[PDB]
Amino acid sequence: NAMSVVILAAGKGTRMYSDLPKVLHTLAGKAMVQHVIDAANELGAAHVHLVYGHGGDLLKQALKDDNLNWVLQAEQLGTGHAMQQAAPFFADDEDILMLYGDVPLISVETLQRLRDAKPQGGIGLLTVKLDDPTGYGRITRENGKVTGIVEHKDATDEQRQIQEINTGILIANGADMKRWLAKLTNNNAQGEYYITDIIALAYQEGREIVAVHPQRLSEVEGVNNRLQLSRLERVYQSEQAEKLLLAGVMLRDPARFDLRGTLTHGRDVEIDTNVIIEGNVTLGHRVKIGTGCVIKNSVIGDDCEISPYTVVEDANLAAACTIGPFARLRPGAELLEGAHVGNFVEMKKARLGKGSKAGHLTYLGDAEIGDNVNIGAGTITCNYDGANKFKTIIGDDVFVGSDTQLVAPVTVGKGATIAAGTTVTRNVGENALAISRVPQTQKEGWRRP
Amino acid sequence: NAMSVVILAAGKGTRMYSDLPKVLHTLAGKAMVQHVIDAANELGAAHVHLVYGHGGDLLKQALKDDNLNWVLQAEQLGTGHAMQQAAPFFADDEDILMLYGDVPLISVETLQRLRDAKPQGGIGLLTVKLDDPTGYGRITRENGKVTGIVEHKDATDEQRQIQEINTGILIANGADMKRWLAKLTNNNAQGEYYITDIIALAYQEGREIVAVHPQRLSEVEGVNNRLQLSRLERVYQSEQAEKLLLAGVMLRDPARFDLRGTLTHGRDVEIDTNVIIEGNVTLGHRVKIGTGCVIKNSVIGDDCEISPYTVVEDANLAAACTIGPFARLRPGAELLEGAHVGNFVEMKKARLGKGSKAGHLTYLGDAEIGDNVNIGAGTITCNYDGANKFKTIIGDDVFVGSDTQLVAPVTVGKGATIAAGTTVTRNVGENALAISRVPQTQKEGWRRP
Amino acid sequence: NAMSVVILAAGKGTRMYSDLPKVLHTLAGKAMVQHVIDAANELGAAHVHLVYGHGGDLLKQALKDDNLNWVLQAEQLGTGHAMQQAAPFFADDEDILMLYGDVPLISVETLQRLRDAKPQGGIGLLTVKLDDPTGYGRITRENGKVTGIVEHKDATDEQRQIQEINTGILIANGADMKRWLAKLTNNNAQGEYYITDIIALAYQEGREIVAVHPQRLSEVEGVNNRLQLSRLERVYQSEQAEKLLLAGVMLRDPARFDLRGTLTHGRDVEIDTNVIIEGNVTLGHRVKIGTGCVIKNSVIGDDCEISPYTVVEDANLAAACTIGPFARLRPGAELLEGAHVGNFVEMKKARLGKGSKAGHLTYLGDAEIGDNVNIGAGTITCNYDGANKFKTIIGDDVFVGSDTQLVAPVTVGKGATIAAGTTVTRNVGENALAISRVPQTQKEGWRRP
Ligand SMILES: CCNC(=O)CCNC(=O)[C@H](O)C(C)(C)COP(=O)(O)OP(=O)(O)OC[C@H]1O[C@@H](n2cnc3c(N)ncnc32)[C@H](O)[C@@H]1OP(=O)(O)O
Ligand SMILES: CCNC(=O)CCNC(=O)[C@H](O)C(C)(C)COP(=O)(O)OP(=O)(O)OC[C@H]1O[C@@H](n2cnc3c(N)ncnc32)[C@H](O)[C@@H]1OP(=O)(O)O
Ligand SMILES: CCNC(=O)CCNC(=O)[C@H](O)C(C)(C)COP(=O)(O)OP(=O)(O)OC[C@H]1O[C@@H](n2cnc3c(N)ncnc32)[C@H](O)[C@@H]1OP(=O)(O)O
Ligand SMILES: CC(=O)N[C@H]1[C@@H](OP(=O)(O)OP(=O)(O)OC[C@H]2O[C@@H](n3ccc(=O)[nH]c3=O)[C@H](O)[C@@H]2O)O[C@H](CO)[C@@H](O)[C@@H]1O
Ligand SMILES: CC(=O)N[C@H]1[C@@H](OP(=O)(O)OP(=O)(O)OC[C@H]2O[C@@H](n3ccc(=O)[nH]c3=O)[C@H](O)[C@@H]2O)O[C@H](CO)[C@@H](O)[C@@H]1O
Ligand SMILES: CC(=O)N[C@H]1[C@@H](OP(=O)(O)OP(=O)(O)OC[C@H]2O[C@@H](n3ccc(=O)[nH]c3=O)[C@H](O)[C@@H]2O)O[C@H](CO)[C@@H](O)[C@@H]1O
Ligand SMILES: CC(=O)N[C@H]1[C@@H](OP(=O)(O)O)O[C@H](CO)[C@@H](O)[C@@H]1O
Ligand SMILES: CC(=O)N[C@H]1[C@@H](OP(=O)(O)O)O[C@H](CO)[C@@H](O)[C@@H]1O
Ligand SMILES: CC(=O)N[C@H]1[C@@H](OP(=O)(O)O)O[C@H](CO)[C@@H](O)[C@@H]1O
Ligand SMILES: [Co+2]
Repeated sequence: NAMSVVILAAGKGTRMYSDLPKVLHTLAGKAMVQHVIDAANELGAAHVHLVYGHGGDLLKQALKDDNLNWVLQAEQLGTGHAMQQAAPFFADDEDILMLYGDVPLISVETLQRLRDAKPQGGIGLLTVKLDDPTGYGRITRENGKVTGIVEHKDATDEQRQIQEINTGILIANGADMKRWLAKLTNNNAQGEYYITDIIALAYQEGREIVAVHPQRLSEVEGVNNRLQLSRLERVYQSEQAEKLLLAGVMLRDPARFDLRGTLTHGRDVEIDTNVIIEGNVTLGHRVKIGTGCVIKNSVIGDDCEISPYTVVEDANLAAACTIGPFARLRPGAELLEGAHVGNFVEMKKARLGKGSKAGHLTYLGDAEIGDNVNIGAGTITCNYDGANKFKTIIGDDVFVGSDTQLVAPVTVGKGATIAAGTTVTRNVGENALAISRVPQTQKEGWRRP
Repeated sequence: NAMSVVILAAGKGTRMYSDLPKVLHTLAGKAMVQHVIDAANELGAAHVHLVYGHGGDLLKQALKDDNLNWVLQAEQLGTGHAMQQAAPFFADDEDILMLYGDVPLISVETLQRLRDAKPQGGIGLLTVKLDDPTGYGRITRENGKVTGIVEHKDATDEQRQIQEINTGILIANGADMKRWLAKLTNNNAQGEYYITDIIALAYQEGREIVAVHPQRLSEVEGVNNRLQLSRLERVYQSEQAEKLLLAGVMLRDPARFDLRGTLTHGRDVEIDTNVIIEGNVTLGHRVKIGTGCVIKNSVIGDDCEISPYTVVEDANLAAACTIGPFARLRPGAELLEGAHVGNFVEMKKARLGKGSKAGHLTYLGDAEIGDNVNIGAGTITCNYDGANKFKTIIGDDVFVGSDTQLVAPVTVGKGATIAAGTTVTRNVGENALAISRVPQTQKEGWRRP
Repeated sequence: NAMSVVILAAGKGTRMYSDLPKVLHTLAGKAMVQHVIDAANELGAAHVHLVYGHGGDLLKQALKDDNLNWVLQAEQLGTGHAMQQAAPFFADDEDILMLYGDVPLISVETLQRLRDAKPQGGIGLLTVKLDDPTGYGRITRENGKVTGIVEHKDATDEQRQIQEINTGILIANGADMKRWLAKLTNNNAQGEYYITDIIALAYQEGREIVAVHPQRLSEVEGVNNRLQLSRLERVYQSEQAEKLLLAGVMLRDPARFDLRGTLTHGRDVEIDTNVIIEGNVTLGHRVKIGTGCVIKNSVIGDDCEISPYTVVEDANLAAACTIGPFARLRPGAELLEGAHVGNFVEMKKARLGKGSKAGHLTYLGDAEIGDNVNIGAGTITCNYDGANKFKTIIGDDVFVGSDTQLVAPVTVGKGATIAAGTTVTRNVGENALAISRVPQTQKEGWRRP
C-alpha cells in the first residue's frame, strides 16, 4: 500500500546548549534524526518529508537520503501548522505517517503494527499509559472509542486523570489529512495549531480512530537535553548487546560494550570489556578481542586475536593474525595470514606478509613487506621527505635488525639481511647483508658529569 | 547570623582494615572529612571544630583549612562526651552545627534548610524515615512536637516501631549547647554520653525542637567500611555526570565517567566512555575526548581532539590540537595552535610550536620546538647526562629525520634539516643539513645463523 | 560421612551457537562445569561422576580433576536415564549429590545445608519459590510433606499454580538411588526417564523427603544461551568485588572490576576502574593500580605503583616499584627494589636491578641489568639472530645512552657508559665509555624537496 512519512524537527532544542541542531546530536554513531529516517525507509516509506526551522545548512549537510523532501517551517506555530507545510506534498491515495525527529528508538515492528490497525478512511494512533501523564496530550474515549485528544494545558483537572497519552505518532490518508488540516484553528491554551485536533475532526466526520501501543516506553521517548540522550544511548546499546549475545557473540560485559555502526560476525567470537565497534566491522570465526579495543571500518579474518588496547581503523587482517597489545593500525593497514604486530607498533598504508612479524617500537608507513619477514624493534620507514611520501618494499625471508631506518623509496631483496642500527638509503641485493656501522670503540676510566 | 561547625571523627574505623584514619579515605579525589569541611565553609561556617581521637598526625597533614580548630577526644565516651570537648570553644551568641566526619554527601541546600527551621532558643534537627530504623536513634513526638530521641539500645520494642530516626545532624545556640552538655549523664544502655539527650533537655526547658528532612537518603549515609564508600562514590559520580549532561557536556556513558576535582568547560564538549578527570581541568569549546583518557590539572583549548588512551598531566594545549592515541603528556607539556602528537609519544617540560608534528615513537623532554617543525618517528631528546638535565632548542621550519637523537644542550637553526638516524651533538646552522651517517655497504650471499 | 557427586552435562547447548560444549564456556576465567566440579570437591566429594554426551574429547582435554569419573550417556533420554548410567558407580553406603553442569553459582554453604536436612534413608531436595514457576517441575506436598514432583508438561493447570519448583539438586543414599532408578518408566508427557520420579518412589516407600532453599536465586540458575551466561558473570563479579571491599581492598568502581582467578592481597591496596586480574595474583601492602590495568599470574611487592594501562603477565615486582603508564611486562619480567619502567616500554625474560630505570621507548628481552643502571629511551636489546636468542648483561652503575642497541650476547661492565646512538657488538670494560659515532657534519643552504 502507498505510504509516505513526515518528520517534524523545526522545534528549538534550547536545553541542549549546543551550536548544533538538536536532531543532529548523535546516538550510537548517527544523528538522532537519521535514526528516524532509517525507520521511515525501513518501513517502506516512498517519500520522507523533513520539516525544519533553522540550521538547515548543517541539516542538509548531515542528511543525504535520496527520498528526503525538505519542508521549511519558518515559525513554530504548532505541530499542526508544521504538518500544513508538508500537506501540499501528500499524495491523495497514499498513507501518511507522522514522526518526531527527536524520538530515535521508534521501532519498525510497532510502526508496522500501527499501519495495520489504521481503519480505512480513519486514523491509526499510537498511545501509551504513563504513571504520570503530566504534560502530554490526553486521549479521550466514548464507549471505548477514541474520539479526540486534549492537550495538558487545555485539559481540566478531571481530564488530566486520564493516563492514556498521545505519543505524537499517527497515520492517516493524505487526502483525509489535507481536509482536516485545512480546518485547524488556534483557539486554545497554547494558542497554536494542534495537529492533535484532526483526531476529533475525524471522529465527527464519522471516521474511526484506533489506538495501538508500543512494545516499550523507550520506543516513544523524546530527547530535549543531553541527559535524556545518554539514557536512550544505554537502551540502544543494551538492546544491541543483548541481540549479539543471543546471536552467539560472547560479550564479557554487555554494560561495557558499544556498537556504533554495523557488525557482521562468525561463530564463537569473544569480546572483552570496554570495546568499541565503529562503522562497518566484519569478524570472522573464533575472533578474540581484548579489553579496551577500538575497531572501525575493518575486516578481521578467522581465529584472529586482538590483544588489549589496540586501535584499528580501515584495516584488513587475514586469518590467524595477532596484534597488540598497544598496537595502532591506521587506514591502509593489511596483515596476511599469521602476521604478528607487537606492542607500540603503528601501521599506515602498509602490508605485512604471511607469518611476518613486527614485534615492537616500530612504524610501518607506505610499505609492502613480503612473507616470513622479521622486523626488529625500533625499525622505522622514512616515507616523507617533508613534501612527498615514498614507498618501501621488502621481499620475502628478510631479516631487519632493530633500530633500522629504511629511507624510501627503497627496495630490499628477498632473503636479504639488514644489520641492527642501519640506515638504508639504497636498494639491498637479494641474499645480501646491508650495513652502515661504525666499529665500537672504547675509552678507559671515563667519568660521567 | 553567626554560625560555627563541629565535626566529630574520633571514632575508630575498624571495619576499614586500614592503616589510614577512616575519614581520610578519599571519595571523588578528596578525603571524606574534607568533603564535610567544604560543606561547612560553603555554608558560611566561621569556625570549623574537628574532634579527633588518633592518627591526628596524618590528619593535620592531610587537612589544612585556615579555620580548622583541632579538638582532641582521648576517649570515645560517646558523641555527647565528644561535643563537650569542643563546647568550650562555642561562642555564646553563635549557632553551632554538628556534623559527622564519615557522612560526605551532606548538601549545603539541606544544611541551609536546617538552619532556617531552627527556632530561636530551640534546636534544628535533621531526621529521616527509614523502612528499617534498626540501630538508629528513634525520634519521639508529643502532639507532633519532637520531645526527644531514644537510642536503639535503650528503646523498647514498641518504640523501635518508630521509623523517624536521627541522622546525627543538628544545630543549636552555643550558650544553649553548653548549658545542656553540662547536664549529661551516662546512665543508659551504652553507658556513654549521648549528645542526643540534649533534645529532651531542650524540650523540658520549654525550648522547641523542629525537624527537617534531607533531599536524598544518600545525603546522610555514613561510611564504616570500603563497600559503603564505593557506594557513595557512585552516587557522587552519578550526580556529577548528571549535572554535566544537563549543563551541555555530552557524556557517551555517565556510568563510565569519573570526575575527581573541578571541571570548567565550553560548549559542545564531547567525552567518550572510561574517561577520568583529576584536579582542575579546563576544556574549551568543542573539545573531543576519546575513550579511556586521563586528564589531570590541564588546560585544553578550543576544538582540541584527544584520541583514545591518552594520559595528560599539568599540560597546556592551545586551540585545534590533536594528540594520541597512546600519547603521554607529563608536567610542562605545552602545545601551540594546531600542534599534533601521535601514538607512543611522550612530552615532559617540552613545547611544540604551531602546526608542529611529533607523530610517533618520540620522546621530547626539556625542549623548545618552533612552529612548522616536523619530528620524525624515533626522535629522542637526550636531556640527562646522569646528573644534570639539558635543554634542546629547535627553530622554526625544521625537519628532523626519524630515529634522530639530539644530545642537549643543543640548538638547531630555523629551516635546518637533520638526516635520519643522526646524532646531534653540536649546534646546526640555519637552512643547513646536519648528518652523521655511515655510507650503506653490502655483502653478497650472507647466510644468517 | 561418605559422599559422592554426579554432574549431568550430556544435554545439547543449541542456543549457544557454538562449536564448543556449552558447559565448557568460561565464566570468571574457568569453564562453567569446572565451577560445578570445584563446589563438588570443596564440599568434600569423594568421587565426581561426570555424565557427558558429545564433545567428550574437548571435555577430557579441558577438565583434569583426579577424582573425575567419566560416564557416557549416548542418548539424552532424560535426567533419570542419565542418572542410571552413573548409578552402577554409586557406593551403597555413600551419599549421592546430583548437580547440573550448567548451574555454576551453586554455593558450598547451601549444598552443605542440603546435606544436613537429608533424612536417614530419605532424600534432601533443594527447592525455590518463583513468581512464575512456568516450565519447571512442581513440588507437591501432603500435610506439609514433599510427596513428589510433577513436571510442567505433566502438571495440570491447577498444579501449575504451585510456585515451589524443583531446582534439580537433590541428595540421597547410593543404595536407595539404585533401587528407585531401576523402577523408572517413561510413561509421561516428555516420554523420557524423569529423575524426579524417585521423589514419589521414596515417599511411597515410607522414606521422607525434606526441602531446603538456597541463599539466592542466582545460585540455582542454569545457562542455555550466552545472555544468561553474561548475567551470571555479573553476579559472580559483583559478589567477588563486594568480598574484596569488605576485606579491605579499595575498588574505585566494583561494577568496573573483573577477577578471573585468585587474588592474594595486603592492606590498603587501591584499584582503579577497568582493571582485570587473571590467574594467580599476589598484591603486597599499599599497592596502587591505575585504571585499565591487566595483571596475570604475577607477584607485586609492597608500595608498588602501577600506572594506567599497563599489561603484566608472569612478572615479579619487588617493593616500591613503579611501572607505566603504557608498560608491557611479559613472562620472565623481574624488577628489583625501587625499579622504574616508563611508558612504551616492554620487558620479556629481563631483570631490572634495584633503583634501575627504563624510562621510555625501550625493549628489554633476555637480559640481566644490575642496580643503579639507567637505560635511556630508544634503547633496545637485540636478542634474536633469526634462529637463536642471546643474553644481554649490564653490570651496576651503568649509564646507557638513548637509542642504543646492544647486540647479544654482550656484557657491559659496572660503571661503564654507552654514548647515545651506539651499537654494542662487543663487551664493554668496567668504567669505560663505549661508542660508535660518526662526527656530526653540516651542509649549508640545504633545500628540502
Ligand atoms: C633481536 C634483534 N637483533 C638485531 O637487530 C641484531 C642484528 N645483527 C647484527 O646487526 C649483527 O652484528 C650482524 C648480522 C651484522 C653480524 O652477525 P654476528 O655478530 O653473529 O657475526 P660477526 O660479528 O662475526 O659478523 C661480521 C661480518 O659483518 C661485517 N661487519 C661487522 N661490523 C662491520 C662494520 N663496522 N663495517 C663493515 N662490515 C662489518 C664484516 O664484513 C664481517 O664479514 P665476514 O663474516 O666475511 O668477516
Ligand atoms: C618519514 C621520515 N623520513 C626521514 O627521517 C628521512 C630523512 N632523509 C634523509 O635522511 C636523506 O637521506 C637526506 C635528507 C640526507 C638526503 O635527501 P635525498 O635522499 O632525497 O638526496 P641524496 O641521497 O642525493 O642527498 C645527498 C647529499 O647528502 C649528503 N650525503 C648523503 N650520504 C652522506 C654521508 N654518508 N656523509 C656525508 N654527506 C652525505 C651529500 O653531501 C650530498 O650533497 P649534494 O646534494 O651536494 O651531493
Ligand atoms: C637523556 C639521554 N641522553 C643520552 O643518551 C646522551 C648520552 N651522551 C653522549 O652520548 C655524549 O655525547 C658523550 C657521553 C659521548 C660525551 O659527553 P659530553 O658531550 O658532556 O663530552 P664531550 O662531547 O666533550 O666528550 C668527548 C669525548 O668523547 C669522545 N668522542 C666524542 N665524539 C666521538 C667520535 N665520533 N669518535 C670517538 N670518540 C668520540 C672523545 O674521545 C672525547 O674524549 P676526551 O674527553 O679524552 O677528549
Ligand atoms: C499539539 C501536539 O501535537 N501535542 C502533542 C505533542 O506535544 P507538544 O506539541 O507540546 O510537543 P513538542 O513541542 O515537543 O513537539 C513535538 C515535535 O514537533 C516538533 N515541532 C513542534 C512545533 C512546531 O511548530 N514545529 C515542530 O516541528 C518538535 O521539534 C518536536 O520534534 O507531543 C506530545 C508527546 O511528545 C503529545 O502528548 C501531545 O499531545
Ligand atoms: C548517641 C548518639 O549520638 N546517637 C546517634 C548516633 O549513633 P552512634 O553514636 O551509635 O554512632 P557512632 O558511634 O557511629 O557515632 C557517630 C559519629 O560520631 C563519632 N564519635 C562517636 C563517639 C565518640 O566518642 N566520638 C566520636 O567522635 C564517630 O566517629 C562518627 O563519626 O548516630 C546515629 C546516626 O548515625 C543516630 O541515629 C543516633 O541517634
Ligand atoms: C525431568 C527433570 O529432571 N525435571 C527437572 C529438570 O527439567 P529438565 O529435564 O527439563 O531440564 P534439562 O533438560 O535442562 O536438564 C537439566 C540438566 O540435565 C542434563 N541432561 C538432561 C537430559 C539428559 O538426558 N541428560 C542430561 O545430562 C542437561 O544437560 C542439564 O544440565 O530441571 C528443572 C530445573 O532446571 C526442574 O525444575 C525439573 O523438574
Ligand atoms: C627486538 C627484536 O628484534 N625482537 C624479536 C624477538 O622478540 P621476542 O619478544 O623475544 O619474541 O623474537 C621475535 C620472534 O620470536 C621477533 O619477531 C622480534 O622482532
Ligand atoms: C616517521 C615519520 O617521519 N612520519 C611522518 C609521516 O607520517 P604519516 O603517518 O605518513 O602521516 O608524515 C607526517 C605528516 O603527514 C609527519 O608528521 C610524520 O613525522
Ligand atoms: C631519554 C632519557 O634518557 N631520559 C631520562 C630522563 O627522563 P626524564 O623524563 O626527564 O626524567 O631522566 C630519567 C631520570 O630522572 C632517566 O631514567 C631517563 O632515562
Ligand atoms: Co638509531
